[PDB]
Amino acid sequence: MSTVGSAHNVTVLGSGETTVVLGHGFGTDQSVWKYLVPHLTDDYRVLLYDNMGAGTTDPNLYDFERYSSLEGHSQDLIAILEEFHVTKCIFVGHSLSSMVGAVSSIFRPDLFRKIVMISACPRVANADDYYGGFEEEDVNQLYGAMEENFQTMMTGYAPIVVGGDLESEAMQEFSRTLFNMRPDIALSICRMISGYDLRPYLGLVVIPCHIIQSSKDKLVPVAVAEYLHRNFGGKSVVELIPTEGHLPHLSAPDITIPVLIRHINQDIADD
Ligand SMILES: [Cl-]
Ligand SMILES: [Mg+2]
Repeated sequence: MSTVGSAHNVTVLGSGETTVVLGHGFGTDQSVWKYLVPHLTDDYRVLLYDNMGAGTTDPNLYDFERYSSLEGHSQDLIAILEEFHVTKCIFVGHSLSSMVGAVSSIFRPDLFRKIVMISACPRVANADDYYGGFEEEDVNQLYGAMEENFQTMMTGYAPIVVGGDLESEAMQEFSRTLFNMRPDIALSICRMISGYDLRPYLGLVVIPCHIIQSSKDKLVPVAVAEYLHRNFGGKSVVELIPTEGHLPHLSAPDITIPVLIRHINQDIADD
């Protein structure tokens, strides 16, 4: 029945007095969490949702101006949480959604208890005393090339995301979900992503943040995780996954899922 629920393909699993909210990153959808879910449903109510613009969502619902800013997705998340009666959730966000949840937690502290983030990135391009892994003008040229030849850029983007070797599970699956997006919509999201800068707002994120990422993510260098750990306003903790790629929860579940389970269940002590 819910308009908001069907628009983001919301799925509710398990049961419990605490709700775990699962968000996904660019190029994929809530199916990226298939390895984590069966380990949560016994102890938690689990809510999954798709970002607006994902290949699984209605392209007519993608407001290009409203989603030109990160705050537009934040409004969506808050609406989803309200619609399904979610308070003080454990938000587990992958990449983009993690920053969406971070911003949302500032607007609505009541909806969030803490955040577990995977491959989080407050800013893509490098700046002074901030290392994002990419020079700003290089990012701009890569975006421009993505406009001219979308197919070939997206074709090369998939191995970069999945990382390391090789033709694998995550490779074919991420490539599948990546090409289910409408080209102009995917271009819009990348423009927004490469455009935002959460660095001045990091001190305002005051709820506990669990910072998780792979030791070899081409999109997110280790320095980014260490930057978040230092600039977050409240409690924070960092754990690196000894693997390659941007989607460790899909590419290497055997070593990633146990880490996610721990940080979901464990609370950072005071000080
Ligand atoms: Cl992303
Ligand atoms: Mg739907």
